[PDB]
Amino acid sequence: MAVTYNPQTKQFHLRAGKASYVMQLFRSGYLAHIYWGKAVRDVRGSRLDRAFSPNPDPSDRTFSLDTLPQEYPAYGNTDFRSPAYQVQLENGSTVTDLRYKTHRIYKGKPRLNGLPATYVEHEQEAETLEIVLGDALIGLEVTLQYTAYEKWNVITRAARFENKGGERLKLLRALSMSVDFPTADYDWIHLPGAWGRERWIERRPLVTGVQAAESRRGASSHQQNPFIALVAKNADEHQGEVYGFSFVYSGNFLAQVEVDQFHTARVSMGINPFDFTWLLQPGESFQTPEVVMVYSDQGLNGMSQTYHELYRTRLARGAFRDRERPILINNWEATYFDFNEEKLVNIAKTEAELGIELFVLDDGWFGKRDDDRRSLGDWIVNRRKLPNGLDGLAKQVNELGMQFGLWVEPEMVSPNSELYRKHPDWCLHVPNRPRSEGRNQLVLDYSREDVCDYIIETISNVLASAPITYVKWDMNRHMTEIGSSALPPERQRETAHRYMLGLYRVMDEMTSRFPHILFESCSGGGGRFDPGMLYYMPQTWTSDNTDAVSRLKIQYGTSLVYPISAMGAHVSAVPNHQVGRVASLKARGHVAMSGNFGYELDITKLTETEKQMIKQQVAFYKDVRRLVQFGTFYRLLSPFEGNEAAWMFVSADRSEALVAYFRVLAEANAPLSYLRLKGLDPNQDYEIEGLGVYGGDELMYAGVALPYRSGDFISMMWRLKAV
Amino acid sequence: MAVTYNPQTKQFHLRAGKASYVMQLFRSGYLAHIYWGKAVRDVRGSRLDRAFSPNPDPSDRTFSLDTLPQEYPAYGNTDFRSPAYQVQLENGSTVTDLRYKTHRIYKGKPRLNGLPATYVEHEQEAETLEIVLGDALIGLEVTLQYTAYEKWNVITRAARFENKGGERLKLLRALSMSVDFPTADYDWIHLPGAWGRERWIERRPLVTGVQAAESRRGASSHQQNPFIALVAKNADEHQGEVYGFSFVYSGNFLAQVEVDQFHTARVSMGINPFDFTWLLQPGESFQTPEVVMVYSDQGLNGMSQTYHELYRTRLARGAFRDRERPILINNWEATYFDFNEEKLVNIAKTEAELGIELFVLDDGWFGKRDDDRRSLGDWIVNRRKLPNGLDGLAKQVNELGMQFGLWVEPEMVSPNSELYRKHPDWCLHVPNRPRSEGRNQLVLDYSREDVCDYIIETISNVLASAPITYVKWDMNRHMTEIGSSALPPERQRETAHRYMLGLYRVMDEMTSRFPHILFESCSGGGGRFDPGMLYYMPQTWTSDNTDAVSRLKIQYGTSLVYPISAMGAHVSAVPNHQVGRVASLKARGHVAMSGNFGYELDITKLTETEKQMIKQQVAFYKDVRRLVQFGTFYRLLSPFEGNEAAWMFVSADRSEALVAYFRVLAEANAPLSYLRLKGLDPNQDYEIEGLGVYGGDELMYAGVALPYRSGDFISMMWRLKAV
Repeated sequence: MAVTYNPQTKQFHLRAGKASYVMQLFRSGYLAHIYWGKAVRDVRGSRLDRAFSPNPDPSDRTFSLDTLPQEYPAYGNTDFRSPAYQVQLENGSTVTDLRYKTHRIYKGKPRLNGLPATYVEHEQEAETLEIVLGDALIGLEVTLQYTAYEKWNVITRAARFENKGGERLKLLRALSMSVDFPTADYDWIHLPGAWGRERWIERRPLVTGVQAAESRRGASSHQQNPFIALVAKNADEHQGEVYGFSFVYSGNFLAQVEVDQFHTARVSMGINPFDFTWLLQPGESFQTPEVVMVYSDQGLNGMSQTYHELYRTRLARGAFRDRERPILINNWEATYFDFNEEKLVNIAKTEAELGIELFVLDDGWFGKRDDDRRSLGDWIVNRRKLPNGLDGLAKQVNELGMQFGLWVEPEMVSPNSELYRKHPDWCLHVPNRPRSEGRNQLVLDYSREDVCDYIIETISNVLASAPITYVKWDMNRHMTEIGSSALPPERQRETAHRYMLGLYRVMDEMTSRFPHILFESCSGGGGRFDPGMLYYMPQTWTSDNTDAVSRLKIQYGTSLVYPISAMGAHVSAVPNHQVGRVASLKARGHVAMSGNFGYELDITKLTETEKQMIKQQVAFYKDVRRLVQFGTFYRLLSPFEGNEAAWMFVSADRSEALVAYFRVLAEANAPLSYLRLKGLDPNQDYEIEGLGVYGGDELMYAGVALPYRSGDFISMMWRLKAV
Repeated sequence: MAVTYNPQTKQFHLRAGKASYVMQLFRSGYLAHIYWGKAVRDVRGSRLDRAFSPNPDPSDRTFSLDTLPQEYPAYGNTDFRSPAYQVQLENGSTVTDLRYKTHRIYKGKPRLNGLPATYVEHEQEAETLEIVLGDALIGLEVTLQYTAYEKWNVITRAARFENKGGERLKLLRALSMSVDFPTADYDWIHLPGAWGRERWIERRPLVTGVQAAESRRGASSHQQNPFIALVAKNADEHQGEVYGFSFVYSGNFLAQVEVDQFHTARVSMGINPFDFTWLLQPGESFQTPEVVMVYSDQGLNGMSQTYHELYRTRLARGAFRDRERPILINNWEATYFDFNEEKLVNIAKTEAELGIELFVLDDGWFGKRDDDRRSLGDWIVNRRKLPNGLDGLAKQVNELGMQFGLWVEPEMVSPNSELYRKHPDWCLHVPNRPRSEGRNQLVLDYSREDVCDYIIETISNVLASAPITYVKWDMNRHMTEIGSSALPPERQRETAHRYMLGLYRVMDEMTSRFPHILFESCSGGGGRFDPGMLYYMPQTWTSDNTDAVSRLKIQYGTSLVYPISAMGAHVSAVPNHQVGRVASLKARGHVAMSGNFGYELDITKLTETEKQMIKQQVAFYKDVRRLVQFGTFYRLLSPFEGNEAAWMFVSADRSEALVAYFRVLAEANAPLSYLRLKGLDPNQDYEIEGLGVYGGDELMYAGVALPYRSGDFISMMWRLKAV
């Protein structure tokens, strides 16, 4: 929180939790990066003169922008490294020369225009530094925005551009931050994946050159999550230096590390410059989304725990932010599309009898929507299928003791829909080109006000028509032929970002209009599982893959950044679907109860003993839900490192914990296995259900001797309680 | 084959296949190791003078035995490295000083007294060098025996000790060979395991110090197979230098690499010196078992293919050496012990109808043997259970079209047996100590002639009583309290080796007495799967673990040394037993049909569709059996390196092949996979059943695009035939 500027040293010192982030003004208004790491009281701000690194000041051959470590570097006036931003002028030049002009420090944390951002509830929680840079010749101002939190090791960064000149300025690249580390002796971690296998942890040594994760899909994507980290060579889950970079944005991104000839590592992150430009007319401004930067010297768990608390309590919003989330059941595979009102209610009684709390109605309740082909965009209740509308169904579900929820997919329109026939120009498209389809549908142009107003109107008409208290908001394709008939040629490349701004406006309006609704975002599973979406909808469908073994990796990687409260995990029926696997009902429960728990099956196909297990799972999860959704989460064993996965949840006072252990392909006649715990009070004794009493110190330093077992999938869960 | 001695250079050059092995006489009769690698026409035989490496000849300070690379080094007169042998004299000294005396070269390959050994069928196949060493002071002679094969890159080595003096000599250590490599820039491979998981491949860098695999179990063991290899850092299955060391012995062994201060690698192998001594009275001799040394520069497949051909055709013996082996079914789990004659015959008709060729009768046919507790040693047919004896049962099985086989366990005796009550001193034991049991049984003292004669008599009485044409010879525990009441104190530590010599004599007699019997050795699965046993029984039960996934590793590692003809692999019923796994009947067939194929289940529990699959598996294996059991085997993908396993068999003329592919835990929405083949004619075109026609070159250089699939266990097999 404690942000200072020392006029003698011209140094900015941002103290965030137990971390320091230090910058310093250098020569004629350059802004240098000095340090970011464990908190220091002070740090004083060599060899900037290097062969083939040229001199911006002919009178001063002591430095180059090619060697000075910076906060917001440009290319073209002596730095040859990857720039944080680039601007093209009317004369075609791309040379810009920002210098420090002034700064201000204030308590609290500002909102970002049109954008999600971490926030504070009290000014005392953080302090913000704004450093105003300017290129006087062209009238370009860039304000670097920094916030340091008191309680957490969190620095947040963004940049705001403003054209204070009399000419057009075209932003070709506008990243949210850039930081030059003094060495490149780190591994990097990022989170690549695909549909059905999101956010695998990938750790790699750095190369001398560039390495990056990005999305060009108009959505943050299944393929790369907008998160990267630099980690010390020897750092692991429990110890060591880790620097995380998390982009609070749900569209295209670039997350990059470039290592230069002097083995310094430039980390940068922001809206993907690929296929992007932004035109600033005189007087216009551009605000980047923010990047949330976390430091820990307590390994990956230390970093994750920071993100979890920050994101759960100061990014997610609304009535359910700090509330236990309902155990839900999705009633899709009960019917695919095949539905009408008579079934649904008895089904709801069966589900209610098992203790399930929320009944969700899936796709095909609307219009002529009856495969992945039709009526998207026409959001009126198909009053054949539900003649009594949503109201009659919902109210009965409520009188059964369950909440009622609904699926929507408002960003899509079917070529065969009334909306498309009335307004074909309302989809993203480019002149004279075929309109490529994903799952037989097109993308609505949310860069347009009329489109957004129409969606707000139409979805509100549905949501206010029944006592709905949960909505799953799905988006099931990525953008092609990106353009808008409502933008001029010179702004066409703003389409993807304006689309996201439009979606953000729409979601902000929808969640405000319906404060009693828990919204869960979805994009073919976890295709937009990012901090930007979390600001609008406090939980997310983690993956369409609900296979127990597959979920071990998906949940483990997702937890690197995202709080368990946001991480949807459901028990589904087997034969599994994406993969093909058979694991016990017990086992799938064990994996799913390690997330935000729910069900995704046909209850009409269950044996009494199965429903009986489900009744027990539900009762069990209710007992540990506060611990799972709000406790401190520790990863113990990594499925990316072998055949085991293990993790645990610990209460704030360390008096209670829940431990989960998994092993795949356990061999015959195998060595005994052990599990060392973390996060307990070493001087406290704990009762482990079914295993007796152990010292916290015994559990952490010697570990639990795991009951010997062998088989295709071992799954164990234990509750711990201080004696 | 071509073994020469050059009197000018005093160099021995052994040319084996496409390899050279070169030694040279040095100074006053020392024998130096010069080279072992790819064949050279000649190789000429520095810095032997080193600080703290002392001089055996005071008049010659140019060398030390601590630095000279040797063939059969001793400790005590200047070499401080691990010795190949050690002898204690009556005066308590352990210093011995062997020097070269003479040598002889002859065509062919000798038999080894009391021992198995690779052999030749014609003198032209190999040549043998015997180098006679002697310590005149004590009258110790050691003859180093070397054989070089013409056709294969194979050098075999053993040593023969003889006391030509007038005092007692006690051998404390008598390894079969030792070789000093000039560098230690290799990895080593060995084959550790356990019951139910034999012969996992373990590859490790060398340490400066000693690393070794050994057995102290009186049996070669499940825990370490008597095989180690040195491999070039970059060597793999298909290319690179590999040196294999395979011990033709079934008892205790040591296989060791010691790297010294000058980073030379001494590889040695032989009877484990631990708990071993051998007393040589004047005039007595001791022959070590042999070690079979293979070189390849074509990677691990090149080495394995050499061992496979050598061991299948010039180690294994008897009528079935070159014969396709019967598809058998073991009728244990049909009954555990619960049996009598009425069932067995109808069972045999069902099995015969499916095309199965050999009916095997398991444990509990004898005496009072009805759990793992009783009557071992009493080998008379329990004529309650089989009133018509083995003859009536066997003859009916034969008239049904199947051969008849039997299980025996002749090395064990039950405390509750008549043998034990008549001769309790006939077990291995030490005076006044408790007799530890393994599976409620004791080990018979095969170091004793009376014991061995009794076993030969008793087992022969059974085997000649019926038209038996297959015997499984099992041994289900390891030795404790090793001793013999028939040896004096000074020879007690010879018990383990004399036991093995006794077993060898017994097995040699039994297989000669019953030339129409295919004998398969077994020791709780592959607990004595070694070249020593192969010389007596041409196939082996690979592992008690018949789980398909588990067998991928077991079979892959076993194939590193042992021919597929010897590698028993059976389809069993699921729930699997050691592990707990469910894989398709198709899948288990695929893994088992990649070995010497058979069945191990209860046919009375099979569905018609299952028997129908079995009928098809049997027909399929009959079609590819010659290719599997006698074709050239290539490992393609390693289950020790990831989730895939793949291998193939190619006919001698390369016109036919069988390819098998496996993958465990195939993820949803996975990358496409490919398989590149080996061993085909690149200019030939091949039809792959179910995939069309491909060039041999296409198959090997571009590979097969595998049909995309996902699931817990993927299993595929294809027949290839030249168009």
